[PDB]
Amino acid sequence: DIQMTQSPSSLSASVGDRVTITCRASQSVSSAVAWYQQKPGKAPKLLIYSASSLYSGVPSRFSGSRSGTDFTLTISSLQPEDFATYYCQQSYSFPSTFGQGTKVEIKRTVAAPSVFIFPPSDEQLKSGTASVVCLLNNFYPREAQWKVDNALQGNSQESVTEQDSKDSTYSLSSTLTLSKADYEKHKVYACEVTHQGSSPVTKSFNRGE
Amino acid sequence: EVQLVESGGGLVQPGGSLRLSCAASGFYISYSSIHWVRQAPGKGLEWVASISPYSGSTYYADSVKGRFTISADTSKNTAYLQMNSLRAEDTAVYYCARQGYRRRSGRGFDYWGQGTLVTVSSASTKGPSVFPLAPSGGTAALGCLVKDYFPEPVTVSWNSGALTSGVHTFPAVLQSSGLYSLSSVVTVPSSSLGTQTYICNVNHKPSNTKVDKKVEPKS
RNA sequence: GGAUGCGCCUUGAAAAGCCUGCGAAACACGCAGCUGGUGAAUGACAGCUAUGGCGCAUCC
Ligand SMILES: [Mg+2]
Ligand SMILES: [Mg+2]
Repeated sequence: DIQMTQSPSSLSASVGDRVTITCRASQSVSSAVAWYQQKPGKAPKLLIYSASSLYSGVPSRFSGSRSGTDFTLTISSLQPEDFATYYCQQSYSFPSTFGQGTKVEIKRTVAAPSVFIFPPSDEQLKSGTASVVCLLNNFYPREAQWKVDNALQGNSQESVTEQDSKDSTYSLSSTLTLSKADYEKHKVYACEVTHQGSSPVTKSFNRGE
Repeated sequence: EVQLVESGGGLVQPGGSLRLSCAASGFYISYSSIHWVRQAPGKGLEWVASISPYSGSTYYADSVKGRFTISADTSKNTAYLQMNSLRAEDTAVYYCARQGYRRRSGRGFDYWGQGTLVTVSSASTKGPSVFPLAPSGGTAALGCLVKDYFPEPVTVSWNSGALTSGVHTFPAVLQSSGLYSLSSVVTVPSSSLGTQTYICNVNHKPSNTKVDKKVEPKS
């Protein structure tokens, strides 16, 4: 069984940059190595075959190189259309195996999130449950607590979007879940957000409206 | 010109079975190796199985040997993956792929199907409950909460697809309860809250559900 | 599809085995000739033909 260890796992860069991705086979694979590009929700596309040959129709910015058991994919200068996840693959022996991927993201300037808070709808309230949602809109980079009367941390789950195609920012939601009992028992619902943008901003409502 | 169109995905209980199909166009499968590749949600590509031309020799990943069988009906120009005694970790988008012609692309996989989603879970097909996210600088946010549906996927639009700018639909996350939940939001001029109606359209094809929900300021 | 021309490919290595090129071809199956080189078991080839396959151009 042959392993393909791919680095880096992630990378932020800008248009015009040279990007290099490496993949190291644990045993000889004799340049039976291919590289693929995959955008979110889409099938992978072949870029390089036989370690160093350009697949018919992909731009010449893409190149591949082998040094023994070390394989390198190079993009000469990044274009906006080149941000995506890339994968190496060995097909010397069965089973075939893939590298774990490199996510190429676009670098941009820091941007603080705009925060919003939403109370549970009445239709959900009469249902039995009450969920409170906090939105972090159009921020960068990705890194980013609930208080119901200064009670740190029901539990909550967050979801985050991929980089916006237009302005390269992220958005994030955190949804807090309680029973209808515990919803109608404490005064203020506050979402406090901490980011690389100034001082911990907090947003809140109290069920009286 | 060359195309692979997969079908046969869906929801199955652990221990169950499922047959995926891969319909080829623009070439004859008998002259190529056909592969199946897997991508668990948020995870990398994992090779699953392949079948060789002329001999019909088949090959399988360790994770899968003895449970999956790859085959092909040349008269239908279609390859198949029979998946038996399924496990939760078999949940993934399953891709068909053609190994290209040796002289033209070596052993690279030059054409891929669109992918079909297979989810292995005890939970049962359930439509979602869609709840307004009421609004209230000069722009306002509002949205729709899409809770407790199974399995993936659900699609969300706004005003029958007429509202696009500023929309963010977050990826579904699996709550402890074993069902999915996801919010879709949009930012709009607050000045337009009294004069423009905002409805989110939520389609869940697994349950054949289609919902329209108007989002309004609350009194 | 037929006529004409071009480009790439149509393997090297021999008994077996192993490795490599090719045939729509990782396994199984199949792969012409001559010269020179090489082989006290060694891929190590170079040149020129033959045959066929694909592609391009051009005529019907
Ligand atoms: Mg010869
Ligand atoms: Mg020769």
